[PDB]
Amino acid sequence: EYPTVSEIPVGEVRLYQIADGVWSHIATQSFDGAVYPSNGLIVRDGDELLLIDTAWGAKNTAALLAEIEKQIGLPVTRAVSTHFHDDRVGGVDVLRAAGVATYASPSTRRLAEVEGNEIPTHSLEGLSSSGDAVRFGPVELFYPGAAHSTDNLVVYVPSASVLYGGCAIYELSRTSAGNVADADLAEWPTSIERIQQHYPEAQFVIPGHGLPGGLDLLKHTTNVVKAHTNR
Ligand SMILES: C[C@H](CS)C(=O)Nc1cccc(-c2nn[nH]n2)c1
Ligand SMILES: [Zn+2]
Ligand SMILES: [Zn+2]
Repeated sequence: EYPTVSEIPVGEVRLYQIADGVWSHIATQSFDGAVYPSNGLIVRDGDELLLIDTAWGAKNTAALLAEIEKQIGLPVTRAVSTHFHDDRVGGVDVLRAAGVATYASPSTRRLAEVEGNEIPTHSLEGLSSSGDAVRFGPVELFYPGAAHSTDNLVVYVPSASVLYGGCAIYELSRTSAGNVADADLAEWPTSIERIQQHYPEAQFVIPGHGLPGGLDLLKHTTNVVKAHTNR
């Protein structure tokens, strides 16, 4: 079964096989007095692994690398962070120290700088305007426009029809807004339709926090954002 928050002590990471050569990584971390689960992606890139997002902190991210080595045994050589928050860049310094080349859009890297979070080393060019998409090894990176954050990217794995929505996408059982401190509640439903229009063939949809689902997560997320807009 997909691991839930009460099953993962903070400091431990679980790996979950989604398809051949595609895994999600699941960690847990405290935020303002409660502990939450968090998802990331791992994609086989030939003889190497491409990591999508840290495990939300340095200690969790070290546990992630240890779990990858134990269970998969290929090197993580590249990583992309999908937004500037700590569940996506927190641990980038651990990755860099372990030899991982770290990437994020230029908007993400500057927003990370400002918030005092860790900063990916390399900039992803070609994602500066909503609707833009670029190839990055075995994945496509898509900028859907502002949503959970103004700099949020989603990640598509064509080999497997896996759509990684990151924190722009809510899981089914979440019916209220999470951290919207940095969100653009007006644009958000528009960006979701863009995702829907760019990846209608998506088979698995992974939110930034919680249980994977289908393209139904897109509709559901839009409802939650709008419910919260006239609450
Ligand atoms: C740092 C990380 C960036 S998305 C984060 O805020 N995760 C996160 C995840 C799930 C819920 C909440 C939340 N906030 N208020 N009620 N629930 C926050
Ligand atoms: Zn976030
Ligand atoms: Zn998040």
